Amino acid sequence: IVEGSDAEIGMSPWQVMLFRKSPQELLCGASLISDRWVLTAAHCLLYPPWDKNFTENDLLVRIGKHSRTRYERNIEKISMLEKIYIHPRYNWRENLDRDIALMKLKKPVAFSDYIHPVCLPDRETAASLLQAGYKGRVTGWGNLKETWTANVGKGQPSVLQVVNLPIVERPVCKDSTRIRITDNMFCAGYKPDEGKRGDACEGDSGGPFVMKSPFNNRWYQMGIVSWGEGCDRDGKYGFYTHVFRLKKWIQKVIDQFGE
Amino acid sequence: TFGSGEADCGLRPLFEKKSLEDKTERELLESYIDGR
Ligand SMILES: *C(=O)[C@H](CC(=O)C=C(C)C)[C@@H]1[C@@H](O)C[C@]2(C)C3=CC[C@@H]4[C@](C)(CC[C@@H](OC(C)=O)[C@@]4(C)C(=O)O)[C@H]3CC[C@@]12C
Repeated sequence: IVEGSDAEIGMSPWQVMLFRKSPQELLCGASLISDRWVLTAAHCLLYPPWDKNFTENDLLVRIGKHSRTRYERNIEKISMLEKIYIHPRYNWRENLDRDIALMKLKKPVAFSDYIHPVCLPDRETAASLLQAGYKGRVTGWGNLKETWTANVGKGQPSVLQVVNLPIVERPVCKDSTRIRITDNMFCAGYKPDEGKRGDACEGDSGGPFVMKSPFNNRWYQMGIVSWGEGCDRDGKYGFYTHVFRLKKWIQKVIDQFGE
Repeated sequence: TFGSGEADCGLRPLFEKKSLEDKTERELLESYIDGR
């Protein structure tokens, strides 16, 4: 993440890491929304211009960790997937619209001090909390700068990191990019004059952007880290998938299988 | 269908439950109408 801090132990229990089986490499982050369900950005799985097109048997998920690397011995759980669901209207080609994806674990996970769901937002928690100026929190392992060229400082960080970012208002977003923004996307991060830095960066795609609800003291996944022109550029803002505006789809696919 | 921690979700075992407030949480909430 650019310009952020170490995470605390237990600070982000819904944080999954989408890991690649062979070879071992880290693909993105993701989030734990249930005992069996993990939510990520679609482009972490299907992105044609990059011959990144994965399927169950390629991904391996790892819940509950802090270190980017260390095995974390009776802390973190590796598991594997049963199926994958991409929003079937994902526009990878023009503007990454609708970058969402549901992934179904083969076997449900045991919650813990370190492993716990985040909540999906509801109408009235969307309305109150997604507003200009309000900060949210973004999480990830994932580069420390623009290693777009190899670069000026830290690399990829040893341990999960955090950052708090204010949401921006729509025109400012609309006007910072040539790319056509859509209603399924909000931005966030500082304004060149506001005098702070910090943003998601490559490796963070798919992770959650969360906020904390002052009405019930609960954590909420408001958005998924989706895209950006770069990392931390003055006067560019990061784009996040509006989870709430997509909620019915999330509902429909979990009310497919069960018990 | 469930099987879904929509239930005791968003509650971190190690903070809220344990009645604790992480290092920077305060900021989040402090921005909710500039006001905490
Ligand atoms: C995920 O880690 C990362 C998202 C990210 O970095 C988020 C923020 C910064 C807020 C993803 C990667 O998985 C790949 C990614 C989708 C992209 C790849 C190519 C570019 C993007 C589509 C953005 C537009 C354009 O960017 C340019 C012009 O510099 C690309 C087509 C490009 O570089 O060629 C990009 C978006 C997010 C991205 C880095």
